[PDB]
Amino acid sequence: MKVAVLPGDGIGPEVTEAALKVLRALDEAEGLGLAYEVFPFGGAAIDAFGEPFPEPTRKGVEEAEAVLLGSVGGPKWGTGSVRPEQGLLSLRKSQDLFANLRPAKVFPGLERLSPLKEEIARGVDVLIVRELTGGIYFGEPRGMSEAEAWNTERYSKPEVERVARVAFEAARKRRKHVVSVDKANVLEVGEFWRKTVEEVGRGYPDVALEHQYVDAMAMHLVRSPARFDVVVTGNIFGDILSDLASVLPGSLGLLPSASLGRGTPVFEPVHGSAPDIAGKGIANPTAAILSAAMMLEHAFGLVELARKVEDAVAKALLETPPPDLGGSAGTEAFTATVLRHLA
Amino acid sequence: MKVAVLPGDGIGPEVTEAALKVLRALDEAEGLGLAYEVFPFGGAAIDAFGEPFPEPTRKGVEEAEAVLLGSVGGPKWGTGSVRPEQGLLSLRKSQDLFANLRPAKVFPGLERLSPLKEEIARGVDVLIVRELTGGIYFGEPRGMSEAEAWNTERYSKPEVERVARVAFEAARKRRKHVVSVDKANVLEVGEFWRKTVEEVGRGYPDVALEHQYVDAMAMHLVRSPARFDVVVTGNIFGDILSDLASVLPGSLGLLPSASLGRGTPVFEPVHGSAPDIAGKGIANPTAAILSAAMMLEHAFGLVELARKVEDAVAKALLETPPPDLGGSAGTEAFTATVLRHLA
Repeated sequence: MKVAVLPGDGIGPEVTEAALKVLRALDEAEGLGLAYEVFPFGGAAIDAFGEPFPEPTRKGVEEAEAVLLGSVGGPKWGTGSVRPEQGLLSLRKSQDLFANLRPAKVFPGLERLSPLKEEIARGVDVLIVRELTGGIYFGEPRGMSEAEAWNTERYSKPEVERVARVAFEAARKRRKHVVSVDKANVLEVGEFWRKTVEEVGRGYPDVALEHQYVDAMAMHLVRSPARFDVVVTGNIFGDILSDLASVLPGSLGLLPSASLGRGTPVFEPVHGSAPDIAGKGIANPTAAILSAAMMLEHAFGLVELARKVEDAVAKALLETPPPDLGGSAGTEAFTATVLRHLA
Repeated sequence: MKVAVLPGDGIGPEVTEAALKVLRALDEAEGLGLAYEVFPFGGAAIDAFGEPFPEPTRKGVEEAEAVLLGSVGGPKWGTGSVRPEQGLLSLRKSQDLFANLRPAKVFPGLERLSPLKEEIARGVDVLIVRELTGGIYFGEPRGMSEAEAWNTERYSKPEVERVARVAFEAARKRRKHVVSVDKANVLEVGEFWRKTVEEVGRGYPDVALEHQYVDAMAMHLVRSPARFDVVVTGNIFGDILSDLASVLPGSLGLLPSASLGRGTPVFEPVHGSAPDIAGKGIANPTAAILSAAMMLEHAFGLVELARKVEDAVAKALLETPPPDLGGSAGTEAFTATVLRHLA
């Protein structure tokens, strides 16, 4: 289990270490053969090397089986050419990560934080898989003039095929149900997407496949989000649907995410670097611990342990809620109870 | 007040008449000079004339100042070339209706029907204005092959200008706040849309204008929908955002809609024809009465009376809820109390 750790800026070092404390505990208990090394990334890298993704780090992520990312960014680098964020872009490109996984889960007992009535928020555990490299965001031709502007939603068979496969594989480890979202009833691209996913699906007889229009899906995620498992769609649709789903739990700080592709996969919390809270303790490590769980599941296929970590933090959230959840548990405090439920 | 009434199929004649009872009551009380004529439309027209939008009806809507539409469709015409729905298409095209208005309002006391927690559902009263004729749905070039498929999101200055103006005019009659939604941070079309609406806005100093990304807007409509008034966006974004907003009240049957443009405006309930309920009474006329209110407001500028009708049905909903709201008030019963609060 060769893991490249990139703590990053602000609260990154603190939350990342909390994840490591959980990973080390599991390693003792199960002998996972964990081997990790921490590398400079983000603003810290700019300040120490001049660039956000220095040579030693690039080589380090390339030699690893997975990447545990902290957080990047800060007002100190809101000026200049070299921005901490280009580091994310370079990391993603260097490994050809083409799929973005964003889970939205309403942990039992925490239905009160959801914008939805508790009856409907209960049981939500959906995973949005978004195509990251193609679509209208990168399509040609594109342009603008005084009189008009245009952008192209384009997709080739291979692009749809690969993202679809990660959705199916992801589904096998969950509740084996996938819903591909398109706009097949009006757009050629939609029809193309649908028929391609229907074809790819033939090789996964153990997983159920359903199709939905993006407009209907927007309604479903608000009326009955609990009925879904894995959702796969294009770049722009995945962007919109990911954000919509992200508000379901009622606290962005609890969200982890992952980017899968041809190279080393990346796991990272969704929240920002929160530099004014750095070093005080208090930072909520939930998202980073949940990213570690995502790593165990997607990078190593250790689904059972990932679920073990998940239940652990679920209990911890009710038991010693972090400040951001109206509680007073500090970073170490919260992690301690997670560890206690991991025994 | 020359109104063309097109009752349509199923429950259309019943709900439409209920709206007429409200309009006639106001006419007596305020002397609006109401003059309406009913024409054949939809399946009834196919059965009586062979087409859903017969000559006498086309001439009738052309001579009128507004159209009150009932409902169209039914299993009897799910076969054949001539479908009741092409009638909607022809109507819309004949009058060059380029903007679709879809309100989502959570009537006080009915927060319990919303999928959202009552604290957040309370006070929702948003109007989505969607561009209907352009965008990716009709953009060129478009196509599909064995290897790829493409569709173009294209917009010319005039298209953005007209839809934007209806949003501003609509806003003046409400809370004078407009939020234009785009994808300006990634797409040329988004940037073009934004700069065009910012320019058009200069001629409406009395209305506040704000801009939002579609992905952020999806979150806002679920986390804090009560903070919006008028929302204007492109075809596809408006489609998605209209449906998302439509689930906010928790009952599609209460929703009215309107299509504005160069010709005679169309007002119609969002719900279907519900043919198995036809003639029994029981049909909820709320959406049709609210369409009549939309007519008063948008076609005749009688904002004060529209609000008067709105408050009337709001009270009626709490007082004698229709069956679809767990009550037992039939069509005539519900209308009677609406009329009583209109005095």
